Amino acid sequence: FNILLATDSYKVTHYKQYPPNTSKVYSYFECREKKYEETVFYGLQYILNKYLKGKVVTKEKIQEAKDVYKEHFQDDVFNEKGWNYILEKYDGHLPIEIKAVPEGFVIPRGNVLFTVENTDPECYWLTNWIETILVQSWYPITVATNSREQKKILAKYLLETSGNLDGLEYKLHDFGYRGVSSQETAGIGASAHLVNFKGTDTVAGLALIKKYYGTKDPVPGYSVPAAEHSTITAWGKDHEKDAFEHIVTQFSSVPVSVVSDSYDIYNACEKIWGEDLRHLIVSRSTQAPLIIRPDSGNPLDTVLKVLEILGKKFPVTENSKGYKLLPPYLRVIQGDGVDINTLQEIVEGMKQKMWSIENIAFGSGGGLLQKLTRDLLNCSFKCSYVVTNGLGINVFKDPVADPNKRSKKGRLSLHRTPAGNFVTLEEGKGDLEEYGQDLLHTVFKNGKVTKSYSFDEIRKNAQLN
Amino acid sequence: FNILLATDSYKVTHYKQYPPNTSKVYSYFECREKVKYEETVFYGLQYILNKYLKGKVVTKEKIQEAKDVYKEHFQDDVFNEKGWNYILEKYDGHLPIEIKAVPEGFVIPRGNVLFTVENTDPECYWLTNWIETILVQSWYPITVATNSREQKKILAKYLLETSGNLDGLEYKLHDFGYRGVSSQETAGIGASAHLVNFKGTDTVAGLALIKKYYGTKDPVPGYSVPAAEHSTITAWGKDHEKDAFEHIVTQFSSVPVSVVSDSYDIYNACEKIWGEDLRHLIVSRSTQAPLIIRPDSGNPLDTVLKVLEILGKKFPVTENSKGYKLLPPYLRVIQGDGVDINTLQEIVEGMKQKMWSIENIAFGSGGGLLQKLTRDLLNCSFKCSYVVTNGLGINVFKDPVADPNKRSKKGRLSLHRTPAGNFVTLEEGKGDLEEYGQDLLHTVFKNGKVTKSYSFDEIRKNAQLNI
Ligand SMILES: C[C@@H]1CC(=O)N(C2CCOCC2)N=C1c1ccc(NC(=O)N2Cc3ccncc3C2)cc1
Ligand SMILES: C[C@@H]1CC(=O)N(C2CCOCC2)N=C1c1ccc(NC(=O)N2Cc3ccncc3C2)cc1
Repeated sequence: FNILLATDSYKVTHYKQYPPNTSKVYSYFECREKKYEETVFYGLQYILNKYLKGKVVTKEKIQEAKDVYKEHFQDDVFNEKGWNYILEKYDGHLPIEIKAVPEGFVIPRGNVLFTVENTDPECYWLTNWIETILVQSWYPITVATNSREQKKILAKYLLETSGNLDGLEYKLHDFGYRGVSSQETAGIGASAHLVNFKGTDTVAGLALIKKYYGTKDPVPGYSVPAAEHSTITAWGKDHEKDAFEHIVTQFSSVPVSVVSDSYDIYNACEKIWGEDLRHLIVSRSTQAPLIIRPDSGNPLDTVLKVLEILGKKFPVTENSKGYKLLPPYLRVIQGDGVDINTLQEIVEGMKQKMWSIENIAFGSGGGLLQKLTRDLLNCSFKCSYVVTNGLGINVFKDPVADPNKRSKKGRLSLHRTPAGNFVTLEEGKGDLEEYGQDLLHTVFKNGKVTKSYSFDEIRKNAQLN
Repeated sequence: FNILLATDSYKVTHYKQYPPNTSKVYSYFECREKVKYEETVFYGLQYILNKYLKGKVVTKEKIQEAKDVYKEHFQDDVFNEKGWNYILEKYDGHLPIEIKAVPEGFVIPRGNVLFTVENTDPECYWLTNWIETILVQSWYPITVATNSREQKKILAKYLLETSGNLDGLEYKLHDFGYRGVSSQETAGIGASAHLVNFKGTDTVAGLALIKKYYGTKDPVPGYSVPAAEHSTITAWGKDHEKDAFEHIVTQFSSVPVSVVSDSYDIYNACEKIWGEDLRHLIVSRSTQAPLIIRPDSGNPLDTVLKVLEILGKKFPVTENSKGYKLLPPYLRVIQGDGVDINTLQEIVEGMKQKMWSIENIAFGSGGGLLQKLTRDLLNCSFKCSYVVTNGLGINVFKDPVADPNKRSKKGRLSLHRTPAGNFVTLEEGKGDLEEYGQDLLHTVFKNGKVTKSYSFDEIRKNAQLNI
């Protein structure tokens, strides 16, 4: 990895475009305000450690970048001297100071989340060089936020239909490993989901958390044995029952998920699970349920019909809230077509049919880790303050046709209001001590990580009310 | 990187689930059949084969790590240590797998086999689908390359209709997506996939990926020019926008320069700053070094049309041989906000209805080009179609009652040209009848070795448009 090659091309040319005698460029990140009213701040620590800290500039990395940019631009516009300055003066450590809200913090839209500034006047150009790498923090923020919004929906309907939150942290399982754009993305996104839940198939998330954050537990997320279409269909179309019997017998004393829609989900539920193999299901322990997995058709209609079938083949109870509950050896997971909208539709449709949310879990792949963009929370990095000829000026954009893109002015700070909410003060007004101390902390300075959070602290910060 | 930790957790348990006495699992990848996206660019497998699958990928230390992690993750011992140990001792940790694939850059209709995977040692029946997770990530380069090519087709059609040729087509869609993707690795992969179709990119990560895994005869596969951002304009102060514009076009007076012009008022900047105060610095520029005015907010169509209306009243407009208006060659526009395949179509159609040549415009696309895409868009999918159990081959498949679109193919597969020059996927080993020409799938990986490679230049040639 070469930080000289990890920016937008046009930023290679920005050192020639700032006003003459600019000593300071100060920039900030927010989730701009215009429904996702509050964001989980997560993922900066990964970027600081993997890409920004320590000796990130070498002679060899400068020469590589020079040679690439000469061909890319068909011109010699690369700031070799500026990068050489960093190498010679700071042994290739970035003269940058980053301040940030603590990881796992849940902050309303339109607040400063981190600030960046150069600590050496020669390095005014470096603040926005690193915009591109720091702005990728959009992805872990957005995955963590959207996963937390789904947790709130599951909390609401579980509480209403059961009277408690038992099992909440296992109700949304990450299926997204194959559905993301890269190995690196898999680890980052899986880690962000694990801020809110404990259930994952995206193995890449475990090593990221252990290396960059840390937990008291041996692992931050868990799984159970489960079938796929290849392990049922390999038995032959006339042997689906044989495949089911073998799998639940092999995994007789742990939970096991069995995809049941290879040929006919309703037949598999009513006749195979509900008659032919029923004797192998009703004998299982509460710690080792069969989890029936549909994987096709309209997600709500399919869940409701699977539950109607099982309720007629298995002994159903009525819990203390008046909702129907399968026996504890039998559960359903809907792992197809699940995103925040269909999850809401399913739990609402289950509640209207008097089915406890105790009965159901969700798996989500592309919905959870891939079908998300930087536009969803308007994640954005902007210059708000410069010093030119020794005078500080408040800088901002304010496009005539889009007031939502107006950016904040001057030196920023994050404060508690007298009612306990968050406010971002602009124009250096934090320095009036009318709202108490800045809630941002220095997390990076001059090539060193100066403040960090365990994954356990982050989960506690990200908790639901 | 540890291939034993690079699968879906549940695949760790599949070796206990297949039928006993299974010697072979054969699986295939397609972009299942139902902007229709009728044809896909096959691109990106060679990256995965070289970075993750080839050579000694199993060691004692990787087996023990995986065992230790899975013990805690499952709260249970279920990991196939014996099976992984077998690969280490028998093959020096090289995967006993054969992958056959259509050549990279090939443009194939939906619902065709694009690659197959099978074990070459009967002990390793479980390994075929272990690597499903890593191989199915090929959805991303296929989908970026396909969606970028579908945008090239729209640009080609409107450029040809409004100008009578395709000059500059390979620079009309610029990759702005480095900050808008989910990781560094994704930036390189996605940027490389766009460069199959175009030559302009700011996503620098794409260049090193292509040089290391594919290679070009050119020194670099993609190019850029100087451009402003809001920080380099707004740093001058709100009353000095004109001073920022003047300094930037003067610094970059002999190359193309893109200047974001919407910091405060895009329409004032076009009419009064570029169109009056700094007009003398624009009309003096060479055809090889235009000013490129960049709006970046508002309704993308409305803003492009109004910018062109303003510039056409301040600068000498010609009418080309097709009857479309054309700015002078020292002045162009780039719309780089809110661009995806739908808004690109809307803008060029709106420009054509207002009699503006597509020669006047270029597009930048970030999240639309590299991020706002899922594995669902082309139904990219890997499925088992053939097993051997007690020495007898059986054709296998799924066919869910409530969704016929998820039916999978049966048996040993091959891809052929039809007598009319289309493509057909033969099932149930019927390729062996040789009623069609040669199978188009070639062995690209066997027993830990990459057996066939494509240059980036071959890939671009295979992915060309018809015209
Ligand atoms: C959601 C239920 C409920 C539940 O409480 N658990 C916990 C998980 C922690 O250990 C004790 C049981 N696991 C569950 C569960 C876990 C994994 C699976 N896996 C699953 O169906 N698949 C893995 C996977 C990955 C990618 N595509 C499809 C699938 C199918 C299914 C149910
Ligand atoms: C599309 C026009 C037309 C065109 O023919 N070119 C080619 C490119 C190859 O070299 C000669 C000129 N470049 C163009 C161009 C290149 C880069 C830019 N860059 C740009 O506006 N920005 C880079 C970038 C990245 C991330 N977010 C925003 C921006 C803004 C704009 C126009």
